[PDB]
Amino acid sequence: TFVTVHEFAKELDATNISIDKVVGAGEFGEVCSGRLKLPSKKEISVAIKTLKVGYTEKQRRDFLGEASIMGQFDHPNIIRLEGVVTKSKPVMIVTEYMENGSLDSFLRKHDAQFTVIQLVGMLRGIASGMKYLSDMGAVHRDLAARNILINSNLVCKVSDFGLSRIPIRWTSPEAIAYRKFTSASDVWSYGIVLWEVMSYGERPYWEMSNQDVIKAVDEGYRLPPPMDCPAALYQLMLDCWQKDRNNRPKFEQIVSILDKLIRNPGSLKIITSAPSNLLLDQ
Repeated sequence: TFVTVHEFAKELDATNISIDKVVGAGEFGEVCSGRLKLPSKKEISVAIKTLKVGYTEKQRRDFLGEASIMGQFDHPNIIRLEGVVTKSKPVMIVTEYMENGSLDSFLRKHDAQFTVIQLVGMLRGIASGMKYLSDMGAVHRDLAARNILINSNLVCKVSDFGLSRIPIRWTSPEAIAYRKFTSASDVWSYGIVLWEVMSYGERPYWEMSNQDVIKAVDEGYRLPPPMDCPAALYQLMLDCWQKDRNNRPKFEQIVSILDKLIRNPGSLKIITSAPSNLLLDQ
């Protein structure tokens, strides 16, 4: 059921917003954190983005457009849009606070420090959010660990709908070849996110030339199993990376696979064996 839009975004009163901390700069302006007083008088933490002074109309449209998309989704594993401020300036987008930031950066700080079941929980949350996205007929097109946010309790949530309706390393071969972007191309990207998570945030295909990423994956080469990677999870990656988009799992099937692994954690003890290089198929 995925479709200016105050159709999908609450106009917040700026008196209910307080800025506590500037994080840094963003594409469109400053990125900040703070508190929002809800109509019930409950106070919550929030992430706040502003549009730079002297913005062009293109900048305003693209800035608020990403909110119009996010606002269509109400799901525990998709970042919550609290609202926008458009009737006063700077224009603001207010979203759910996520203390631990981008998943890729967070995992790189904690290499090998979480349990396999903790990682599988993060991955299940991501799949659950993506399942709802696909139910609504949206294609994310930029699913990567850098666009997943993680909160104080390690709950992961899909963010960054700027490209949603080319990050070459996360993009399915058919999407690179002729821009065929579908939910199955998002499943490919999820497969890369799985590798990213199990790798504690290593970069997919490291710094291979982009032309070599395209060609190697076309020839059937794939990212190798991460160190200590459960066999079940490497198989899941390979299934996400099937050449034929029609043979990839659906997000609903991915959630069910991961729920089974959560239910039977001994499953995860079967590990793949043993040089940043690609493996042919396999």
